[PDB]
Amino acid sequence: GGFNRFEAAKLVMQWLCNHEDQNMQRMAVAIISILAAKLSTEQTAQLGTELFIVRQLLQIVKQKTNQNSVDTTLKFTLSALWNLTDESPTTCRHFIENQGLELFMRVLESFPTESSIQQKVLGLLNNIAEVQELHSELMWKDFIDHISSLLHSVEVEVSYFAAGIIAHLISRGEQAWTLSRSQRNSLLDDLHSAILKWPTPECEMVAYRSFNPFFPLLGCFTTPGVQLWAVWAMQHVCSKNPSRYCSMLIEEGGLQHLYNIKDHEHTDPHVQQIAVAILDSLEKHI
Amino acid sequence: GGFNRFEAAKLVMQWLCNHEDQNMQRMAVAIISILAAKLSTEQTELFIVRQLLQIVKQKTNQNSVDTTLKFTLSALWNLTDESPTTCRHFIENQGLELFMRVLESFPTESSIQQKVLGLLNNIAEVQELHSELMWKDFIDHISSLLHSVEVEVSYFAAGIIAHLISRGEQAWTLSRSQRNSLLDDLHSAILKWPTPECEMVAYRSFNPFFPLLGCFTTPGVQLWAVWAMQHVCSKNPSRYCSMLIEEGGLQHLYNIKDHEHTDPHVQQIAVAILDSLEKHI
Repeated sequence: GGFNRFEAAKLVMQWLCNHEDQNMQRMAVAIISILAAKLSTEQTAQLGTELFIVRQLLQIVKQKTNQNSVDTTLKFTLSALWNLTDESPTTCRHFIENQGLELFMRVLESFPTESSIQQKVLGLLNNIAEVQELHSELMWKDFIDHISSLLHSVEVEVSYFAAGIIAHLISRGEQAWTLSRSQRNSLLDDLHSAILKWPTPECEMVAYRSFNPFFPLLGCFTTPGVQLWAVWAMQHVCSKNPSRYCSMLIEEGGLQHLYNIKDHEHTDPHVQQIAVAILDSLEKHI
Repeated sequence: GGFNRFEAAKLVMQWLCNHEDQNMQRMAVAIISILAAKLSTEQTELFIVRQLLQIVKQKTNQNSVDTTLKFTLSALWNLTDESPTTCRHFIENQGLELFMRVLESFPTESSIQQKVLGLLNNIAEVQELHSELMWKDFIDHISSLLHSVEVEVSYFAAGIIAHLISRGEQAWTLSRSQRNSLLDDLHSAILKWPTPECEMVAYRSFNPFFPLLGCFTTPGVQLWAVWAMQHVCSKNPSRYCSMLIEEGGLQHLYNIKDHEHTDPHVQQIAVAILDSLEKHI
């Protein structure tokens, strides 16, 4: 026997990241980014665990945050972290276990004017928010206050992700809300208010591999804010790229969840309007 | 969720190809040339091709023959290998005009000319882009490069001419008199070539050569194809002899050897390859 199939890649990766020549660090981040973007969600989870890529990227985020840099390396480091945590609870837990949450609050606090950095940070945290085992770790009052403030950002590609975090946290019910119930109730109201003011974004703000994490949100009839965010999200990606997303919605079972909303008697009007809109475009997908 | 993976990949490539740090740009373009050569073909990137063409343009505007330009031309050369779609994308983005401008700017840089002609040899292989190569200035420039005393330059100019001539006389829409001169010059020029010191090229497949092998009425075309087979078979026998055989090269070469009125120089080289393929026991 000898050491495992991944140790060579692991020690080259580390040599690149810690090199005096900053071009080697740019190399590693470019490599990680392109593999995060071409490989499948299970290869990236495998490789992410074996090379400890979450820990490696988080230490570049820290260095960049200490230097108050905001360069292209930091942007691709964060978008890699975002893409690796996509549909990957094991990667989301590596982030939490490496002080990712404290570090990302540092990032949001140090760069409050850099909306594309905030987008990448809140998109990652939106993925943590989808993992129920990780819900305890996000109930940190400083974090809820900060993202409750980002919820009212005028940039939709920032507030969209703040709203996603809030929507998932509220959707687990008071049983799991460890702060005051009044803040959760008022967050729920702000969630619903904020979403109704959103312009149609010009670009796609986000890409999804699966609609699964949205389906528990669609059944939350006693928290319309949570439902509204889910159906607004679906409406946004489906309307912007129906080839990829409409077929994905149907195949994963979206139709029962949408008809359940339409048919449900007492339904928030805004939730109902967007649901039937999604249903009717899905219907022309004959 | 995450960011659009296709757009992330392009943004990374844009960041490294166009980077202000020139050591980083040179590295990126070096890595892209290696990966294009080692990955499998097609499954297309046309975005990289536009980025690389931009760098060629800049290096021509600044009139600098440097390693970055050579790596960049190597990258395009390797991206067009057996990739008709990438070739077409090259044509559609003014590539023929930009390369003419490189040939005219660096008429003494053989390193540059080889990489340029290597890529154009790849377009010449694509029957559907043939009419894109019937350009008088272009055929005029490479027809004189056919006679360069550097075989790593003339070898690829010969290949362009061989493929274009192979398509027959109706397909040739420039002056028929030139085509006729080119026919004789192709055969005459090849007989003068010394043995190259190094491998000039790598091939994933012999398939583009097989049509040339049956051009008995245009023996310069056949002579280019067999001289090329002989060259890579002799330098890299472990790769090319086995590839020739497995793709049916003994049949194509015996058809030449057993053809009655074969140009003697074509016959000479076909039997050498045939013998060398067979000592490859």
